[PDB]
Amino acid sequence: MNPFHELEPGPEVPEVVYALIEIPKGSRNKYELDKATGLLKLDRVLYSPFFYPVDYGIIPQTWYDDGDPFDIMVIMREPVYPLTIIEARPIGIMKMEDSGDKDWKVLAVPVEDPYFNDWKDISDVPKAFLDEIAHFFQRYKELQGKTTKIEGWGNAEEAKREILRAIEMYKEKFGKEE
Amino acid sequence: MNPFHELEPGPEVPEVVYALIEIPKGSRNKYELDKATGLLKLDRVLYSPFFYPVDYGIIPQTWYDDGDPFDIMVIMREPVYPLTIIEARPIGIMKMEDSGDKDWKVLAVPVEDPYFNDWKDISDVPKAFLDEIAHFFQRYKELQGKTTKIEGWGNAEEAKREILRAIEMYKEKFGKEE
Amino acid sequence: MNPFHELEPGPEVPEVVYALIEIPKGSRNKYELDKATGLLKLDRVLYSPFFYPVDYGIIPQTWYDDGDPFDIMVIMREPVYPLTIIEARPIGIMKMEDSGDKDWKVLAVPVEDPYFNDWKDISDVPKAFLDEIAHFFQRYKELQGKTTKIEGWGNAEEAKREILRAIEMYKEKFGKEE
Amino acid sequence: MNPFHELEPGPEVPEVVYALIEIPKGSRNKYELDKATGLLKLDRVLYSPFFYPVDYGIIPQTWYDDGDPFDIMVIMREPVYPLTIIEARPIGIMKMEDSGDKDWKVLAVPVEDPYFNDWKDISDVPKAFLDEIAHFFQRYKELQGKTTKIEGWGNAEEAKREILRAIEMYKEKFGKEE
Amino acid sequence: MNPFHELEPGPEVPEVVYALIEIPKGSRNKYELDKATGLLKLDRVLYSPFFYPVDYGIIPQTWYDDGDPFDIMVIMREPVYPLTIIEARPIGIMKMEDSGDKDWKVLAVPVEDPYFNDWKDISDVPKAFLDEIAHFFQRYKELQGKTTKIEGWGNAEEAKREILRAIEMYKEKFGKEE
Amino acid sequence: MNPFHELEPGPEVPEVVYALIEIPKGSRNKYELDKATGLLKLDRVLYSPFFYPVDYGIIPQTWYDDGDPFDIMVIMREPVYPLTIIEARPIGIMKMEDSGDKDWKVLAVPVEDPYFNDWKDISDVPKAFLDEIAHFFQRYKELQGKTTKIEGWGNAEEAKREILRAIEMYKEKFGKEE
Ligand SMILES: [Cl-]
Ligand SMILES: [Cl-]
Ligand SMILES: [Cl-]
Ligand SMILES: [Cl-]
Ligand SMILES: [Cl-]
Ligand SMILES: [Cl-]
Ligand SMILES: [Mg+2]
Ligand SMILES: [Mg+2]
Ligand SMILES: [Mg+2]
Ligand SMILES: [Mg+2]
Ligand SMILES: [Mg+2]
Ligand SMILES: [Mg+2]
Ligand SMILES: [Mg+2]
Ligand SMILES: [Mg+2]
Ligand SMILES: [Mg+2]
Ligand SMILES: [Mg+2]
Ligand SMILES: [Mg+2]
Ligand SMILES: [Mg+2]
Ligand SMILES: [Mg+2]
Ligand SMILES: [Mg+2]
Ligand SMILES: [Mg+2]
Ligand SMILES: [Mg+2]
Ligand SMILES: [Mg+2]
Ligand SMILES: [Mg+2]
Ligand SMILES: [Mg+2]
Ligand SMILES: [Mg+2]
Ligand SMILES: [Mg+2]
Ligand SMILES: [Mg+2]
Ligand SMILES: [Mg+2]
Ligand SMILES: [Mg+2]
Repeated sequence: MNPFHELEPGPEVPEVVYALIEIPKGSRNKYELDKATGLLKLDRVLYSPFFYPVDYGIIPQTWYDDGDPFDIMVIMREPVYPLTIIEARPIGIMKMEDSGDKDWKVLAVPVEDPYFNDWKDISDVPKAFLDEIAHFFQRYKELQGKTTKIEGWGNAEEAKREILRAIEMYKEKFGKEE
Repeated sequence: MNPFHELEPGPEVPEVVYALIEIPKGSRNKYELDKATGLLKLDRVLYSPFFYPVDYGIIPQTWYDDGDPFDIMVIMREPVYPLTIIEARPIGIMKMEDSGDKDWKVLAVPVEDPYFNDWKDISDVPKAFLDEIAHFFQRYKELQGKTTKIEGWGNAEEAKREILRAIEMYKEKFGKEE
Repeated sequence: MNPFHELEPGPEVPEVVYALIEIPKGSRNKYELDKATGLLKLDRVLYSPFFYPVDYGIIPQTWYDDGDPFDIMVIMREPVYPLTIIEARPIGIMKMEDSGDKDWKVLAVPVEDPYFNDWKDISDVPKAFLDEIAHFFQRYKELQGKTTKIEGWGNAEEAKREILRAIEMYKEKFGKEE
Repeated sequence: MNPFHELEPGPEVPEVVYALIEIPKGSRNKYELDKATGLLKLDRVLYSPFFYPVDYGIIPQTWYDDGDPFDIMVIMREPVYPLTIIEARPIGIMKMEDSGDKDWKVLAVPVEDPYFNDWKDISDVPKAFLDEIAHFFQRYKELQGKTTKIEGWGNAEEAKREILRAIEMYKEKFGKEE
Repeated sequence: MNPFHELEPGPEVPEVVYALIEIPKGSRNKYELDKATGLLKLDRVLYSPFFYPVDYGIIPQTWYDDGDPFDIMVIMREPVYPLTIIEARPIGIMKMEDSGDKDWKVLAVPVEDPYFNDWKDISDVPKAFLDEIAHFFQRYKELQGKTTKIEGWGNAEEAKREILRAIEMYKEKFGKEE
Repeated sequence: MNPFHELEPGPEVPEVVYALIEIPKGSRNKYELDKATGLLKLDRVLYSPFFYPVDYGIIPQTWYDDGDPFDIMVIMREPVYPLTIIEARPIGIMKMEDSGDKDWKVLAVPVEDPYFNDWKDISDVPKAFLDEIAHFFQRYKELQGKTTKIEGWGNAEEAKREILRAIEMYKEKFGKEE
């Protein structure tokens, strides 16, 4: 079953969502789910020797301003394999514009890693880690000649509100589309 | 096609079965196949810095007392990726109770690694390796507060008999269920 | 969707094809797509301590003389995961006979790694790298007692012509078959 | 120069010490510095499929009740190679008895990873992480038949006091010894 | 023996030098040789999720404007371990200022990897690879608040001339110093 | 201290020797100890996509017909780092001629991995594993144009006798040499 159309957004939306991981932490290959088929696809190789600082993917049954599912970043100690489902607790949101599109990204922790039990909001994350994530998104497209802008971070409530918006964007798109 | 409902238990049951691997040797992440969809899911992160000592997964079209497919452990030199099918020869069985449920696990070797050609029964395995596997299952849930009990090991015949039982448990469950 | 029947051979055949990777560079496990189901399967473990020198897989909706999809070798800096789709530019072809069957293999580079932007034909590849690939295929089955013969390399035009042949072999097989 | 006799305990003892790492996080091999020569030696392979949860090593020019240098555990995101020096800030201490010997171990963070800038005492560490470390030391020798006892954790002051003791134990031993 | 004072700069200076690697390609940890002792030391963890794109280290018995040995970058397919000696052929030089100091870095290939046999000058390197290296050095200190400037690349002759300068800087420093 | 001149051949020669590992299992880089300095050096990159099937190194204070220390192969489950000392039990010997020189290699197991407790002679090793090792040494230099010949395997007694010969070759060489 298609993990973008056929998985729900989460088991307890918006406090607990499913993250479908595309890119394990540590990868330079920018994988994306193929919308037509369900398979993992190489979108491109990053043009700089940078690596994704988080397990990176989508919330199923969401849509967003960049014409793709809403993006989620899960902090995993051991990275997962692509196309793994993680039950994830949103704790904040990175406010990014990407090539002119709103392209904000939920920051979340795995519900079922007790290391993160006390991580509940954006203030629980080491400041240098938030900075490292923002800096990656600030610079990783510089050699492609594409502009990104990072505004800062929102808290868990702002993240949850954005998840609800993205869920409605999917309904609107694929009530008529798929 | 669903690798739990749509793969057969094996090509020459019970002497050769299919193992659908969920967890590569060396992982601390406890992946499981999602029964509803077919996708890999993070069930939890082990609560201790322990790693699966075997490639760990299921026999398709089986069921078992813990309310999930029957568990199989494949000794792979190079671990496989999750959701890989391995043709596996049962050589023994670990007798485990897990949280009060019978939860025995086949020990098997890959048919198509010649390293293991002479591994045919539980006496062919290094004793310290059997001990390491049992000890993992004895201790890996201690910080979750869940009880496990390891009784010892059975031989290849006992493993094969248990495979036949698990195959019938699936028929009984999913002749009415799925 | 089945990535062998349900993916097209490519977006701009034969100059740009899809490669569906089975084996990441660096693996000793010989994975293959299961034709019946779509899942990754362990075909065998190489009998020697050799590793695939390329990301290795198939072109979807192709067939070939060895009774399987046409083989493609993609030069990836960071290997991909099995069952990843790569948009690939053919640059040459390895002329191999395998156990008596024609079993030539496209050599390609990822379109979306700028490292390879100037790799367009077989003369762009380091000679020692072509030699390493040929030598692997020359020797990797010696302990299985199976014969392989490597004739040399063809250029990108010869590769493209062979892709068109393999695409027609699939139509012929699965217009009546699947 | 010998990194046990010829490195000082630290640049600002006891608030900043040198950790000479023997074992990278994730290893099952229990490496130790060879006291006679300075080289890394395999002391043993852990008897269970457990891995060191921390970068593990010694403080130079220390001695301790188990007849070896005082042990230190450094929390590194990317593990270091054996025999690497890390400038480390003690934040707490694990109170362990090992085979009847006092064998407490400093817990420290790297001074020069900004991720850890706000980690200054034992209360800054996720509780589940302290539990995972203690559990490892509680169980990792069970198959060797050797007893360990973990009493709990002390704070950074208690750790610093123990570092000063271990430094004096070295002076006493190797004022007459080496 | 100290691999900075006791190794020569090379076997056929300046056409073939020794590179003493500190940092394997793919590392985020910035290791440096400890000048006082000879041991590997963690200088810092990069503040961004970037990795060294090359095997990175020093030419022995050199000195440079940043108060440390002259830097060399070796293109290794399989990264080496820290403190490994590589016989390296200079092919070009990255013109970098680092925090106000001249801090140029030789780009070299291993003499004894035949993959690189035809890499002899800066024009032999893929343009995107030179860009990736420069971009790393342009951005990797942005979160430390330290300025770097990359001027571009020089050819193999310019690299060789700079090696000869750095060799004389060591003689001048350590004819009086060490 | 130099781990070739300053380590003894073993603690209980010839039944237990020291192996000083140069090459971890899985490496394509052929590292060797530098005789002049003690440091690890890249001797060459293998010309084929083959990997060392064993942890590979030397017995200290030995010499041999190829003008270097006597070679030893240690079967490690988790490979060690270069320049690690392993206490090793010889179980057999590979009879190799390399470029015209006798170049036999001890096969050994780690004393302190209980997995190998019952491995005491060449008959204890899986036949396919001996074949894989021999095949590697048969083929790995084919692209260098250098001849190797593998005669077969000797048992543990023959290995032990060869260790005693190699120890005397060192005395003869470095009673006058070093
Ligand atoms: Cl992205
Ligand atoms: Cl389990
Ligand atoms: Cl193949
Ligand atoms: Cl320990
Ligand atoms: Cl640098
Ligand atoms: Cl060799
Ligand atoms: Mg995108
Ligand atoms: Mg996205
Ligand atoms: Mg975007
Ligand atoms: Mg997006
Ligand atoms: Mg379960
Ligand atoms: Mg299970
Ligand atoms: Mg269970
Ligand atoms: Mg179970
Ligand atoms: Mg095949
Ligand atoms: Mg094929
Ligand atoms: Mg073939
Ligand atoms: Mg084929
Ligand atoms: Mg000890
Ligand atoms: Mg210790
Ligand atoms: Mg101890
Ligand atoms: Mg101790
Ligand atoms: Mg520096
Ligand atoms: Mg430097
Ligand atoms: Mg600098
Ligand atoms: Mg510098
Ligand atoms: Mg040699
Ligand atoms: Mg040797
Ligand atoms: Mg040799
Ligand atoms: Mg030799």
